Amino acid sequence: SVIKPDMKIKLRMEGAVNGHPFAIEGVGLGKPFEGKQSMDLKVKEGGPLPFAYDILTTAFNRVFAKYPENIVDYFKQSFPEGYSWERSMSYEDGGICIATNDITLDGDCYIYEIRFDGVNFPANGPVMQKRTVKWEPSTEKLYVRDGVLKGDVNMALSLEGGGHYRCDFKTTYKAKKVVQLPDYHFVDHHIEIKSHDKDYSNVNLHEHAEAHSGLPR
Amino acid sequence: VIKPDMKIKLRMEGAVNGHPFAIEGVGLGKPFEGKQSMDLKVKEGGPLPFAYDILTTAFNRVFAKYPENIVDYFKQSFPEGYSWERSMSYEDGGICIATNDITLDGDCYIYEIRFDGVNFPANGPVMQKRTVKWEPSTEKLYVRDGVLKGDVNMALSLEGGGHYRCDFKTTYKAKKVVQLPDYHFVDHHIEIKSHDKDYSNVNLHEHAEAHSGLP
Amino acid sequence: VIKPDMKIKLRMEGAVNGHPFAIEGVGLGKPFEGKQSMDLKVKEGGPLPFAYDILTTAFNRVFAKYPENIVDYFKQSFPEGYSWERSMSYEDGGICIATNDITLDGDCYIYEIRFDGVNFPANGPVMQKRTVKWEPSTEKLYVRDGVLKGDVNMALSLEGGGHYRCDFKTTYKAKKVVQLPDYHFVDHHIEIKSHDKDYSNVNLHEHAEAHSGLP
Amino acid sequence: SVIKPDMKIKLRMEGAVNGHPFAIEGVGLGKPFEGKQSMDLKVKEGGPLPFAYDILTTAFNRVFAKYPENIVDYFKQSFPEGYSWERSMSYEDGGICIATNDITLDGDCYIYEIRFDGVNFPANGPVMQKRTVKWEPSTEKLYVRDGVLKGDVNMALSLEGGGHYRCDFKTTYKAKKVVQLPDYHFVDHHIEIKSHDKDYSNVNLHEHAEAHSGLPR
Repeated sequence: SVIKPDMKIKLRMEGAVNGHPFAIEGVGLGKPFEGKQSMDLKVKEGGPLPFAYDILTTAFNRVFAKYPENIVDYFKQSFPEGYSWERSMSYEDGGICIATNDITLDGDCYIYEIRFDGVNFPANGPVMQKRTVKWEPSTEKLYVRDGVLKGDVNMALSLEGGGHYRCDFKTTYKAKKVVQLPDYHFVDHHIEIKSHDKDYSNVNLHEHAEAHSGLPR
Repeated sequence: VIKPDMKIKLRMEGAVNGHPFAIEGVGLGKPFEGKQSMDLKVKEGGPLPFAYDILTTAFNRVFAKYPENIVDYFKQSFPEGYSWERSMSYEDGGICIATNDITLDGDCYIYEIRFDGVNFPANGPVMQKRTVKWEPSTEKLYVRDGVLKGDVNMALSLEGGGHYRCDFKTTYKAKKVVQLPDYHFVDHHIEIKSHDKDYSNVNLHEHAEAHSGLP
Repeated sequence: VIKPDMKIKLRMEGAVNGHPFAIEGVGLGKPFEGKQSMDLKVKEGGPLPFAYDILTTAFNRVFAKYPENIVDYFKQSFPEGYSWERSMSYEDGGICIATNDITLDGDCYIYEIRFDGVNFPANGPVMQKRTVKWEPSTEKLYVRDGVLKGDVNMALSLEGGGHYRCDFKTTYKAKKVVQLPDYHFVDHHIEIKSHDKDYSNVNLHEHAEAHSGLP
Repeated sequence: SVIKPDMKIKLRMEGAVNGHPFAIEGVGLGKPFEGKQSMDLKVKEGGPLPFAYDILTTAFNRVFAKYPENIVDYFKQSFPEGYSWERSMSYEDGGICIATNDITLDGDCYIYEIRFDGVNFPANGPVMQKRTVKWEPSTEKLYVRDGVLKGDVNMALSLEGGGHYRCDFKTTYKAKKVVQLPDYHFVDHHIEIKSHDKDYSNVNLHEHAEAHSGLPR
């Protein structure tokens, strides 16, 4: 439809962590039906970021997930109008981020307007001390609630010198028009920073995602 | 630098469920009486589509009556000032976080506030504007990592009865080294004294007093 | 059926991290003064391998001084009595839940208590016995679904400084229809007044008073 | 080793929900390497259960999960000594259960001693009103913490007449001897009540579970 095998992405994120503001812009491309995407991100304000870049990366579109034909695709159906999402990310040490993304479509380019805010990260914690390595792969659980789509996922950051730092995501996705609602399902994800410069002013980010129905029977 | 009568000026920028807004306010308070009041005007995003009550505690613990026997982290922090960060986790999964950077210009406190909220259910009391007021509360304050924490069980009274619970966790950070208090309490009571129909204009009042709980 | 001096008898059975134990206790209290005390003996599973403090608030809100202007859900509930259920969620992921079924025999309250806790980290303050005492607290009470709820931000003082936070959520259920109170508070202060080396024997005291917060 | 392709199971659970005590016994069999098991459960005390049987079912052994050779199997290694687990199950309406299981091995029979306790379930909620249909399939996230094994999972109960009732599990698994510790990994699960009589005094329960490493790259 309005969706093509190769799509472009443009974004601006504005935000703050522990009261310190920053802004990031990004350009990328993705393959909606392969569930793969990548982009280049540049910090424009507030650099160099004094916190772990990893907390931001999942804020940078479930349109980029490979949906089998037997699972309703809330996201691909929502276009050209698009959809928005809201997310809380609650870290096990009391750090908490919340983010929004309003996703629109211009030609073959998705446009993100993102807001990201985080508070209560301990000064000596892995986020403020930049001790994170990457997010582990994950499996998001998606279900309908109040006529919109919810997605929850147990996330974990691998830490420098071993161990994990846990975060629970609760996302609400809201199509901008009426679409068919899916049954309970899953999306496996794996997000990776493929490259970055020393202070993360420049980051090349990649994600691979595939929908499924879990173990049979 | 702390006078019995002080002025207040603030600007809040924020968003609730992705919907941006901005509010400015002017007020006065009596730091030693633990009382303050202000007038707030919505400047952008009005008429606000969510319960104004969720915003009100974001609109300064310097306005709390501290007894002599309890260290006052807040009054000590001036003229440099202090900042706070707050999570406000509601029982239905709605969640707000806010920050306030507080500085002092003459006899006027200046607030720069950011407020963000997500995951409020469309049929919940916040988006449906079914709140009446916050109940009075007692905040529990304790030192952690060289800064001051304050946690409080909050409750909104609901139209036609019952309550809607919210857990506050605040971190307060003096901009200079100050003496740190022992575990203590602050009783609060915040009230919208008047407002126009869609809350474009709101007169807000708070009264707060520190104590050490049961002997 | 409520006398100025009342007796108490209890048995608690429980487990912490899969390790079972049992404790019995005898005491006396003054319902109208909001004071009580008791002596507790570990009968099984001793010496307890976890901080005794996590148990103590499980060991009756009838022992709270209620002003005339606040409905007393608890004193009304007798002679039939009431039960409570409680979750106690600690900041490091440790979590306890407890129940108490309270009946009255003559001038003696009888408690049947179940206490269970899991997920306490081996190097955390509970398994390492690094707690000193609970701080005083203010519980917030409100009606929900025709029964009484009580939530409280609790904190344990830690050996060598700092605090370890726990969130209590309690549901109280009268065994007969009683008049329901308006939103209110109960201040608390619980203290182990004495104990032997491994807490096989503990003398415990609590003082509690209801109020309506800042006017 | 001490583990065979076909193993037996015996259990006793004692517990309480909202202060009301009950007890359940069970006999079953499982295939550790196929990640499949089934059992028959009988309520012995406190019947007929006045709450949704579904809240109990996951308390009724990760030995019954198919582990690939490239993922360390904490559970199979822990025998013959065995291991224990502790679990909190936090429901979105404030209901909360916690359970323990001490698992030992006698011959070719696992023996469970289970404790289950739940409180704060609303009188008009799906648990006390018995409005649950089944658990959805799930993906548990497993990671090492403090030299033992953690497993967290986003769970959901399908509800009578549509929608879902969410529960977050946090489990700690503790081998009774030193074993090799795994890297971060996943276990897909699907638990099902295959049959039951009217008041659930008798229940035939089945689970299928398989370990994996999530999306590649």
